[PDB]
Amino acid sequence: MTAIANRYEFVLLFDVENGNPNGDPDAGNMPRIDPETGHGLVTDVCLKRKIRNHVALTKEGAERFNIYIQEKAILNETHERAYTACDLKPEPKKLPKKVEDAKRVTDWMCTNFYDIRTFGAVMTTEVNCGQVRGPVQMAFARSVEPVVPQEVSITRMAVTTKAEAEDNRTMGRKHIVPYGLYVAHGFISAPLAEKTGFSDEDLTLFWDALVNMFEHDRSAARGLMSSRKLIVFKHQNRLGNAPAHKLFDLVKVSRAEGSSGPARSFADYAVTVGQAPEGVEVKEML
Amino acid sequence: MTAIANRYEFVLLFDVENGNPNGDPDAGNMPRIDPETGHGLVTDVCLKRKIRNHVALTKEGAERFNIYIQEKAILNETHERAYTACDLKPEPKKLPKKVEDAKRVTDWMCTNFYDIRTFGAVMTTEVNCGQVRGPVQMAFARSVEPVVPQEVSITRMAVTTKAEAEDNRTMGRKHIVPYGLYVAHGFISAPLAEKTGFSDEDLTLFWDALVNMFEHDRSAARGLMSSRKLIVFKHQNRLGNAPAHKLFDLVKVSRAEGSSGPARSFADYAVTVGQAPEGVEVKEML
Amino acid sequence: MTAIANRYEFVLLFDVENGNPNGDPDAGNMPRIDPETGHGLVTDVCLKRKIRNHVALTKEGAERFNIYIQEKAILNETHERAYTACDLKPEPKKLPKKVEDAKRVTDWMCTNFYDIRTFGAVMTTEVNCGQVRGPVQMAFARSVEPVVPQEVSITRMAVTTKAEAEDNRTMGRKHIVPYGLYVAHGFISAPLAEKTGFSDEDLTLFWDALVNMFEHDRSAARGLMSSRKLIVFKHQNRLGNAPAHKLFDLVKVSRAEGSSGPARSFADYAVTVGQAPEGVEVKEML
Amino acid sequence: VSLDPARTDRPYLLGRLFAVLEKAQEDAVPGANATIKDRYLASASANPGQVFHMLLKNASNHTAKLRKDPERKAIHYEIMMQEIIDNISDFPVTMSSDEQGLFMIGYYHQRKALFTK
Amino acid sequence: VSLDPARTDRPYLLGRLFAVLEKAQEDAVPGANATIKDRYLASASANPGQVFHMLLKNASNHTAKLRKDPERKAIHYEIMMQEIIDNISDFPVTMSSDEQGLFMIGYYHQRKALFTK
Repeated sequence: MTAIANRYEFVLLFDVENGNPNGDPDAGNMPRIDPETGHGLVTDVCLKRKIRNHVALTKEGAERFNIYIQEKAILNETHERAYTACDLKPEPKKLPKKVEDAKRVTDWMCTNFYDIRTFGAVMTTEVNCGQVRGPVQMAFARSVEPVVPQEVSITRMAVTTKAEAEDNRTMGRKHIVPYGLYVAHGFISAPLAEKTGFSDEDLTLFWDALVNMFEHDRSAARGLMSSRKLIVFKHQNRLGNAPAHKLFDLVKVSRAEGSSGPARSFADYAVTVGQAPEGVEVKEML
Repeated sequence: MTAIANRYEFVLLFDVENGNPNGDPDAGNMPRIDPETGHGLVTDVCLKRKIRNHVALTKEGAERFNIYIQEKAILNETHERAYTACDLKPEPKKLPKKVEDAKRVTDWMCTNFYDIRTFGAVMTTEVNCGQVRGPVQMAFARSVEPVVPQEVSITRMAVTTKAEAEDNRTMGRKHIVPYGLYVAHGFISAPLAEKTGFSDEDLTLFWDALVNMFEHDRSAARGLMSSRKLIVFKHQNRLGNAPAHKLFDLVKVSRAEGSSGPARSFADYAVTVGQAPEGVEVKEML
Repeated sequence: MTAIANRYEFVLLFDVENGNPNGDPDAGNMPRIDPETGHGLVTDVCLKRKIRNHVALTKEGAERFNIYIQEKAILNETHERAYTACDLKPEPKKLPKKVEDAKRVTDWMCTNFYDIRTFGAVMTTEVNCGQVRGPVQMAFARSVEPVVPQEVSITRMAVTTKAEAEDNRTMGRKHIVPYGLYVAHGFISAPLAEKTGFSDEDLTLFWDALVNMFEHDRSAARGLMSSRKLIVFKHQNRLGNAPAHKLFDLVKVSRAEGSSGPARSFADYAVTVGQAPEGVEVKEML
Repeated sequence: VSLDPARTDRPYLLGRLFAVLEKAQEDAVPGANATIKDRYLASASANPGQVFHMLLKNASNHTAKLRKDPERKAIHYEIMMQEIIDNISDFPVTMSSDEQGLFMIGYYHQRKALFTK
Repeated sequence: VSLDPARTDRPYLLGRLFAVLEKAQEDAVPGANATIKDRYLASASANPGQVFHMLLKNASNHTAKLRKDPERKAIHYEIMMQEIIDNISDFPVTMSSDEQGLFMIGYYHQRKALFTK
């Protein structure tokens, strides 16, 4: 697995219209927000799940592109597959007593599962397989300006179960963001790719997943969710030629000229990308 | 190798955005806070760990630049290495009787381990190698304004092990600081450098590590951390020309003009550096 | 011996930030506190040790400026040096039977070692050199307001001998006082200076040491400590003309107008010095 | 000794306000893994001014939803919150540790009262 | 049983509170290298006013951790703390020597009660 040879940074712009981009388990499934300022939030975990789903859809379980975290999966049973493939005996709680054996197990896990190879994993369960650092990392997506999550009440024509209080046209509710433009930051480190084998084919697949992330994620809870811009910064050498924050500041988002009211479409914003330092290359995938 | 000749004090400004800068082993994993004032804290140990990691990454374990405190390393093995290199026999829990031999054994690992040369070490284990103070010291980093950490509850699409209720959902949690600007103070003493041999090459490497500390520790929990300012005060004397606190007071951090709500970017603060005393030189490495 | 000709009192103000000013040997390492009011305490021996270290650093073992306690030195061996310098044979436990000879050895100790000349020493041992009371005395330093020491949990990513696991692998511990302002009282006795020979240059070096004690005491557990105020009361006559407690009461330390919340900087306190009595001169420029 | 509805000590009033806000949140949005206590108990005592603003902002919607459905405690919660806020001259920027202990005492006393009946 | 839940002497109640917080911590973080007694007994008795609020934040975190799984008692400890604090009107600034002795007696009495089957 020939790893990538450059450091990368990228910013992804995606927006949601009349939908719930990411529900909050604690706040009654309302869209996540920064309570002090009202800006919307989408956990990096949600976007990683969407990328995993896109990879599974496109590759359909190819030998090198299995997904470790799956809806119908027990992780210890998957670790046992790794132990068997290395003809080792999984001791109750700890890694193989010899470092080479542990490295073999972890390398098998990284090789077969794309998401372990990309985002890393914590496999130190009863069937211990170690851990990975996830050469690709993403931060929380944060809306450009504050959102106002609405709550819409809906009625069900049927009744789930026979009740004496019946008529019981039960009242449900959906949570909606009228519109929101989110900016997500992410990093890729060559040093960790070397430890994991994250290769250029994996990188192209990752870019494809980011571009086509939401096209196959439609559902009743979510609205029209789409990715709008994708700027990729490639550093010329194994390490950085510039700080990450300096590159992110090159991408500026502001209200389009003459847009006075609250934002309700991507046309209400203007996105500008500056010139990157001499050692950094800028590519616009979208 | 010749030790540095001047005394240094420095101030580092770094911030975190939607991330955990340093988890608290006691309080679950919430970011460290001052329990009485609510200001965030980052232990000097964490920053020294990041410096160690940067040195290991950049020097590739070259000669005279090994890291003593290293993942899954057995320290007594290194102590035995030093004893064998000096061709002594390690008496259990005791230093060699002749002071010259003890100085030799301490100096060997002070010479070929960068982090012992820089931060010192306590090596009085069963294979005793003495102790070192190390010229470079750092204090706890403290946020300039109170931080209100937010707990983020997340769900897992899989179950670790088979069970009656376990293919099924599980619940997780993340802790993030929505934003916080931290200030770290540090000192470098010429006498201790002369004792350990900490030279100008090591000092340049240390400045490089501070500037690029966070660019290579990205993870799913850290969010976006960045170095913002690095002010170094260089004295003309070996013992100094002004008190440390007076120099630290020259760096002033305050909210910028028009900043009203809670801080959410480095643009919400204004940093100014005053005029240094007569016998002290001030430089902005970053 | 041109000893000082005036009696002195002085008050020293010093503070600590996120550090351990003085650990308690029999309470783990928690900072010393008043067990019924929570005020912090720093023993006189700690400050005297810092003064000794400063003298050793700044004089580098010059003639008449050696440090008797030194570090891991054997005191009887130093007593034998005094006995040989006077051409005397030490008795098993007793001073020379001739009083003049008995004073010669003690005079040699006083004239050679600065800290014996300053703080005195107990040298009654198998090689008896007598005892010296010490012109300079210091009382326990006590915090202005109660302190709340905090234990900080620390983890180490390396193991010493062999991990129990072969999950965590080490859980350290740090003690810090988030902030505290300490007041130290001290006395200098001309009658005793005449016995030991504590002269004016010694007093100047002592003032310098007090002003610069902590500038060269930096360590991992010390945090940031500095000297803030040094009030010196110089009596006009040998035996003094004002009670010490009356002079100490002229230095008032009170919470400033920024009395909100816990104190976290020296700016949270206001220090005022009143008018000195008729025959006493107060010099505060230190 | 129990809850004193006339102590009029500002840390005590803030503790009572926090308790009633926690009860209102629990009533409005059940099933939360982290209650507002778990999320903001430390911040509320440490920096009452910064967070109580945010919590009060949110609580207005919380009592609003309870009013919508046909149950009523949320009028009682709204009255209690209003009384405590009137008794509070202004929200401190910071509070000393003893004030925070008084805050905790008041919070627990109010918690005990709401538990009854 | 030797514990007296009807005593209501402030040092005794504070000792009981300390014991219940220690139990909550030891349940939430088994195998911890040091109990909260070892960490805070000196400060707790020396300056109760300024540290019990911190102890209560920590106990709230411990109870929240307990509440997440069926090993949850968390209700039991929360009820104990709410009950004990119900009898306290204010934290002492300082405690006399005999007051601290009563504090220790109360702590040891409460600790044994929580050890009962």
